[PDB]
Amino acid sequence: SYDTVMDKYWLSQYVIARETYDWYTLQKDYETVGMLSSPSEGQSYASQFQGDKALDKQYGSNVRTSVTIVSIVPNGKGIGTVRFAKTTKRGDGETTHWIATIGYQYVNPSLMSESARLTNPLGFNVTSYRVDPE
Amino acid sequence: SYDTVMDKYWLSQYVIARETYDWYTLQKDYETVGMLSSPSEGQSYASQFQGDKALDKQYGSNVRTSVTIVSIVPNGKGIGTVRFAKTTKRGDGETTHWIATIGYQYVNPSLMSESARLTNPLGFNVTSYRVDPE
Repeated sequence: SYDTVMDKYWLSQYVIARETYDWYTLQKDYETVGMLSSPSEGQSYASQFQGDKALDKQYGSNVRTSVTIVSIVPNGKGIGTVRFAKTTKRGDGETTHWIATIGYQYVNPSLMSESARLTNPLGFNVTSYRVDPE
Repeated sequence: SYDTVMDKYWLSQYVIARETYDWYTLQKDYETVGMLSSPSEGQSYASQFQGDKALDKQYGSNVRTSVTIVSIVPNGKGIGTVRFAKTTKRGDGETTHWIATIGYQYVNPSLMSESARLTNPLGFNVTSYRVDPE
């Protein structure tokens, strides 16, 4: 269905933004994840760029981790599975495989601003995020 | 309508990708514009990163131009008007205002790959692009 393609699109945008580490894309991705998730998930995600051992502090412009969406399975019940590959470099770097289990819902778009709808037109909102090894 | 919000989203993604100059976002934006437009518009856009006087050659990591979508007016007849502000820095830099008139259509999504649909789920395709001063 039409809805299924649309879910895969948002699930993909979400994973790519959350799983990517790139100094020059950092604030935009951090902001994408922020607008795309509930407060509870937002803080949880934010925790890694918080404190002193923050990733940006550690890595800076030296490390880069690119994401490759391999497959996405929406389940039509608010849960989505996303298989993807992570590639980290400072050579070919190290490529690792993972599965993100995502809890998501669409929140009434008419309750946001028009400008906010320019980035999240359908009110896509992530309620829970889980990443596991293969 | 639902369709109107969806058009504004793609029009916004398009302008932001086409009007932005950022060395570390260059290839991704160049690729976004590419998948989002017809061959004729794609080449036309590509012409500025082509040749020897190419922007990336000139600017490199020194210049940066950020985009601010101010308003978008879809017309329900394949044309969209996008007012936006351009901000260029190397200070506060120089901010200039513009209007992009966009010709666009949605092309049958079922004729693309699943992976291609992860970035252009509805087959949004730009047929003509025009930018004018205020």
